[PDB]
Amino acid sequence: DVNTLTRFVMEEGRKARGTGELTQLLNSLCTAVKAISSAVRKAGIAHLYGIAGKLDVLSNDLVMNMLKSSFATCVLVSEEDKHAIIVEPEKRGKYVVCFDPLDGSSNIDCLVSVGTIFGIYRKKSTDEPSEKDALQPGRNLVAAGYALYGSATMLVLAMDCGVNCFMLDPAIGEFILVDKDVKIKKKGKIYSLNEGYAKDFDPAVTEYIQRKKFPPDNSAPYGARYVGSMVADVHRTLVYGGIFLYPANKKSPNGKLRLLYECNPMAYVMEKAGGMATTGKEAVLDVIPTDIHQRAPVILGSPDDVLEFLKVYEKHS
Amino acid sequence: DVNTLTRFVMEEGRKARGTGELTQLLNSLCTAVKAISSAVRKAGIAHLYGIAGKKLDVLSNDLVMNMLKSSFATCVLVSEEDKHAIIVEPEKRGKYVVCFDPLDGSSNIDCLVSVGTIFGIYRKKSTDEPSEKDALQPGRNLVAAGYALYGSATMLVLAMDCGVNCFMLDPAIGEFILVDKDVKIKKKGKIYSLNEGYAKDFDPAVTEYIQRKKFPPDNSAPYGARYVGSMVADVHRTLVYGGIFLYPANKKSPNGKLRLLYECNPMAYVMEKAGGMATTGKEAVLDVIPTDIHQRAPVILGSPDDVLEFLKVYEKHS
Amino acid sequence: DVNTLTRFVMEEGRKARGTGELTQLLNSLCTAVKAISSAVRKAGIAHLYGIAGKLDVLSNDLVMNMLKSSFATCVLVSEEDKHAIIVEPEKRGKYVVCFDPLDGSSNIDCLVSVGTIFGIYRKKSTDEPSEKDALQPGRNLVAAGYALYGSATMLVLAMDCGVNCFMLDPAIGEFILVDKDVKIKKKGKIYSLNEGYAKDFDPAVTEYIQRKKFPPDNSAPYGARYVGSMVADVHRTLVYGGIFLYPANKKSPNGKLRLLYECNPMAYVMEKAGGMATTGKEAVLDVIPTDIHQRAPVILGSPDDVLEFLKVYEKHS
Amino acid sequence: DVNTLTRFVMEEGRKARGTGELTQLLNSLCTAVKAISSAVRKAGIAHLYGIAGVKKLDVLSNDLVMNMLKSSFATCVLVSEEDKHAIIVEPEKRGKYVVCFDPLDGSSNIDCLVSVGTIFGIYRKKSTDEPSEKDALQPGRNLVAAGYALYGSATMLVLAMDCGVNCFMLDPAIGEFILVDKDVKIKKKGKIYSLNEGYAKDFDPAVTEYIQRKKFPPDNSAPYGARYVGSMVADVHRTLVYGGIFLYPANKKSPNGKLRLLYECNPMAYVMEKAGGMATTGKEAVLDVIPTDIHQRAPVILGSPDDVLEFLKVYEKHS
Ligand SMILES: O=C(NCCCCCCNC(=O)NS(=O)(=O)c1cccc(Cl)c1)NS(=O)(=O)c1cccc(Cl)c1
Ligand SMILES: O=C(NCCCCCCNC(=O)NS(=O)(=O)c1cccc(Cl)c1)NS(=O)(=O)c1cccc(Cl)c1
Repeated sequence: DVNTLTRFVMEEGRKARGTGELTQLLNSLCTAVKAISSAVRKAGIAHLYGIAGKLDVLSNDLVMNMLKSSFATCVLVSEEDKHAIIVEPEKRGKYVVCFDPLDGSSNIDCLVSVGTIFGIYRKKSTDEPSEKDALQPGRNLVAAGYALYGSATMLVLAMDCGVNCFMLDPAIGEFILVDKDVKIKKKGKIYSLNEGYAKDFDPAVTEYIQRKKFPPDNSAPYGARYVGSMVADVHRTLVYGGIFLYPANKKSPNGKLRLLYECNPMAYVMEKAGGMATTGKEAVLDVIPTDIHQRAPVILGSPDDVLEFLKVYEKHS
Repeated sequence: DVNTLTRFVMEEGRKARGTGELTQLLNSLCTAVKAISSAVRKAGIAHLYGIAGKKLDVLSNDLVMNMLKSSFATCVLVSEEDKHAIIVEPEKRGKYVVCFDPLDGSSNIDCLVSVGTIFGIYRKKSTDEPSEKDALQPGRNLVAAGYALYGSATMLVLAMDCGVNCFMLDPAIGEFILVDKDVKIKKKGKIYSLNEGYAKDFDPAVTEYIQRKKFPPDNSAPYGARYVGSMVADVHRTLVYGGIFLYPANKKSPNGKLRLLYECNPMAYVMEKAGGMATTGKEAVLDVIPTDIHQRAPVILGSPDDVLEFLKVYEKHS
Repeated sequence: DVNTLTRFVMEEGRKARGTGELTQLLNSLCTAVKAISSAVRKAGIAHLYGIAGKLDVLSNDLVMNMLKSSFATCVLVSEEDKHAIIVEPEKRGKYVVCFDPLDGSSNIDCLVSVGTIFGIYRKKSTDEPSEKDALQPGRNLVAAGYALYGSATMLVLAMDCGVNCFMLDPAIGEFILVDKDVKIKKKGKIYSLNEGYAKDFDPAVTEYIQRKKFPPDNSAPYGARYVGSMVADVHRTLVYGGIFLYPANKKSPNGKLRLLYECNPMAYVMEKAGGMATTGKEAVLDVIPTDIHQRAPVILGSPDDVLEFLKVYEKHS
Repeated sequence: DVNTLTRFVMEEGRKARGTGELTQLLNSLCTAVKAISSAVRKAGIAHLYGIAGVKKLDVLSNDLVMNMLKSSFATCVLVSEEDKHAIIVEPEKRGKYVVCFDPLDGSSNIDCLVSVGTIFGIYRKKSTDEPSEKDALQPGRNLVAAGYALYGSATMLVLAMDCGVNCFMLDPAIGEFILVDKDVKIKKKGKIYSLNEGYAKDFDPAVTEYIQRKKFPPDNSAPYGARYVGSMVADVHRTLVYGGIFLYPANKKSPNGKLRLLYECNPMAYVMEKAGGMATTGKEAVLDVIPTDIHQRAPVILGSPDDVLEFLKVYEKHS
């Protein structure tokens, strides 16, 4: 049977005998993603260039507005907003959403792949909503994922039931379930990080990357890929296996990527897909944040690859 | 004034007082590229998954082949997808030779990586009956070349004698909009792009040059690295931001990995028209004389200062 | 606040504290309509004409398949199928759907507006489902409406809460609520019927048409519009007011339009918008059908206009 | 072999060995029409309704056609339904063609999603004088090309030139007009008649009698069916495909009809005649009226020749 995102979420909600509030949220997000995809593909650009006589801000506006108007959210954290957004009372629901509306867009001039990342939490306390309701560890995630605006548009949705991949059919604006309950390879053959900053690498990073290019044994060296857009790199890691690194070093002891709307949703997708995601010192999903915009180093991907990195990492402890 | 692909090519053609034959070819290519873009974005995929109860690389080849054949402007067609050159049937024969990779990078499209179309256009040089040899011309002879990038958006980069022009596809109306005119690459970039996974097979010149980017001898800032692994995306980034792109030979590919006829030459021609460079290490890509339509070439291309810096390291190693 | 079809139906379902089975039906139907619209607009026509080297059947297949896979239906009545389709037990739900997948398509060669018409009944008994479960009067409808594929694509959905009109935004494949709680004008200035059958008209129809061209009260004559596609004519009637007539003639002594999947849903929509729909002798919605494909004469539209027809009809006994 | 509007126009131009200036015109027009179609289909309407936190379609359509034609470098004088005066193209953009167009005919009723369309007529500038309104005051006989885009269940561009009438279907997936009907000809006789019968009390006596013959045929033939969309492009296009007759005739209250000669009547008459049909005012061929005002009206009766002939015979019967 053909299965859409709308039908999938609705069928999971009836299975779980829920009220439908999470389904209203995910439906709203899905609508926002189709609008971002349409703008990312430059629909209407002819009207900008005079046929009849910013993108990350629009994406933020689409996500913020679809989420607020879903009546399912109370606190919204965006990479684009300095403070947490508090949903007005008449629209308040029980969920906290952290999102990067258009991750990687700083390089969209080269039409590089871009994406939207989101993580959904349940509001934990009965207190008035505030920034603190978004300061939960990734362990508490209800749902997380990303939309990849790549050669095609794909939404990856991770929940307790696993990870599911929905392809956007632009002809009809429907997300078609094309990969059910996806699992990452136990071990990959690709590593992904920016080697241009090699001189600032932690010694453990230097050694682990050196083993990937010059394996001690007779196995094939890994291939290298680094798109520079986290959603693109993580998705390839999910599909092909391997390891993605943005680790800590002395000049950036906390990594560079952000915990709430980059690392945690990707770590959560990875763990639901049978992968791993660590900072080097602990699982990403176990970091308890103190700032909505705090940074986290992240090493994620195939479990065997991530375990091997941690082995090199403790060696240098 | 708004400018489209269809308007731009027609206006260059009237300037040159041509017959319109190259415009008919380029229109056909443009139409095929919009069909490929539409398919690459998975329009109609719901019907594939049973909403009512051909691999993409094969479809893309078919779109280019058929639009080019029926354009009446071509006589010989070389595609990455076909072992032998395609000879256009007599009644449809025109004067141009086209080498193209219909869906470059498609082997990894499962991860939705950017993919692209690359093309190079030659005038058939000899009066012999059309054959594979008509496509064995050095890149210096190119009439026009470029690529379509199916990335976050779909962009056609078209290079001719008049320079490099970038057209953005407006999906809402199926029109290519001129968005960057007479494009020029930076004299020097800050990004280097290659698969460092083959570091154990790198020739000493490549090894030293990469060492200079991460550990600059002059205590300037190291370059950033990017590598999509899809040639059109990496070359286009190099064009837009500057820098250097390397795909040198390795043990698995002693004559390089990339193809001369429908990957290296068109990108080399786009780069040289954009004030960039493209070398194999020993000579300009555009100066290689091909002997086999599918032959491979090592390629280093991008900002002139960076490529010259590589060549100086290359000369240091004899 | 922006509102979609999916958001609207879901929030009405939560208001009613229903199981969600009707929402899955409408979601399925909405997906079918976007697919028909894209096909009606000739998306992909280039591939038919050889770029790389029946429409009424497709529409039926899309509706049949989306309704079956919603798990909400048990009996399906279509203009394209002689007998009712009985949903197989594993996909069986509680709703009975009568639909015209592509009304007006016999003249689609001239690109006339076409549409999809649907009526939704709840199955009443615990007997095994059969054709007779579709033999209910229009009074029993739970929901009804139509999709109009005209200059743009619009879904008009009628339920107990009223009529709501959603415009399809093709850029994102979303139905946007653009007209809430629609009500038809008390009286219009347009009458709509095939005057080519004037030689076969009942005397009351003959007199009523004379009144539109030669008004007894010295008011301005009505204009005439007749697209020949029922969804196009009825929707104009809804938007501008007036009256639409398909009365009996010699080739169609019981009228031509079908009661179950043309007359009843339009009659239900009109009554929910404050209009009327009659056969001349009784309300359309009160006819008890004995055949899934049986015909009905139908006069519908603005109440004052239809009441004026009933006045002329009553004059002729 | 698949054929698009872009290939078809380029192939006819090379045959005719033209400079390509008309091809640039038609290409610009085609681009304007795809933008109109996209807007008419309500692409982006979600942004009007607040999805992220604005001219009528007839104003935008006029803006699209004007700008694409101006910037084609192929036009000098432009006549639009939306402008009282003709537009004189600035010198640096000036070409040799005069275009009369209705940017979105039928749009006053677009609230009900009725079919709408764009109609155009293209002339060569005749005189060596500085371009002015006078250059659009040519009879329909002088048309180089004419046609319409129908935004109906699908979008179709009907392009008529000396070589005949060709129908191109718009494929939205790729924004290409695909040639689907070559060198189309209308039926010799149809079975549909098309006019607003609500104004019957104002009908000319010939119109009353001819419509009476369609509903009550004297010779025991079948009565005609009636269709009236109220949007001219839809009614004419149905007339072209199915045959029959379309009437917007003169009456006592409107001695010149209601439709406009320059950008509505002439192009439909030109399409009809290239398709082997007819179009008359009752008194002469539409294409033979010599206009004196760019916005002047003309009565039009068009469609299958036999149906039009039967109309003219009844019209002549009434002196
Ligand atoms: O629609 C109806 N009711 C609203 C839907 C109720 C819940 C159904 C599904 N549950 C759910 O989604 N739960 S959850 O928490 O979001 C969740 C939980 C876990 C994972 C996920 Cl992914 C989501 N009723 S009705 O009869 O159809 C009706 C009645 C009148 C008018 C209409 Cl128009 C329709
Ligand atoms: O169309 C017409 N003629 C055909 C077009 C002539 C070519 C004009 C432009 N030349 C050109 O593009 N040359 S080139 O070699 O391809 C070249 C050269 C250099 C760079 C590039 Cl990019 C391309 N005539 S017409 O009056 O419009 C006409 C007449 C009858 C019916 C119609 Cl429908 C239209």
